[PDB]
Amino acid sequence: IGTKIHDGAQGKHISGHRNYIEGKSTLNQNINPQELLNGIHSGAYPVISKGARRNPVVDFGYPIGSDGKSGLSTNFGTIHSGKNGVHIVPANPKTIKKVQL
Amino acid sequence: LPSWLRVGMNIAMLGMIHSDIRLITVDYEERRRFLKIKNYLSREAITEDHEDMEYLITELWSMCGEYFDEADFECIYSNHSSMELNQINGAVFRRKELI
Repeated sequence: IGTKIHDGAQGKHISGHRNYIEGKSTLNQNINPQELLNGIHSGAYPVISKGARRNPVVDFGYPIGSDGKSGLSTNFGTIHSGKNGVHIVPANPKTIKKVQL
Repeated sequence: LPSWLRVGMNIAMLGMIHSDIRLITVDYEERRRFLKIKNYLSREAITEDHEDMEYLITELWSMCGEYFDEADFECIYSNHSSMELNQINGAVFRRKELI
């Protein structure tokens, strides 16, 4: 997991951001993605799972955004680390809560 | 194709379709819970194509990961006829091309 938010990638998921794409899953307006990321490294927010492409999934324990397909609030984020930095995508809670045997 | 996958791809493809994409297909392996995404281009692949596909899979899994655990992708330079690309299974995006 990287240490710096890539603002251009993260902004796709922030309403009103210059990079925002309407329809995508969105972080809540009061959510600072760099503070969330700093909290992953400080141990405040645990990595609980991995998704496709080995992306960590973090349980922040309180609402961080909403899913674009379900419209539902979520406490979970998928962590995408690339060469230009990190962005957090709100994850459908069913992605975490519907667990295969 | 299952409806969840057409929904997820519809949203994830917002903002990443450019004029050199001819066709995007998805192959869903339900027992393996695996997705294969193929991006057929009218030019050789570039690194930005691979970045865009990684972004797309992150979004798609964040929305639809209850249905799949892993995914792979391929970016393919295709000069095959419009008729041929029109008939490939699993299309979630297909450019208008003259027949």
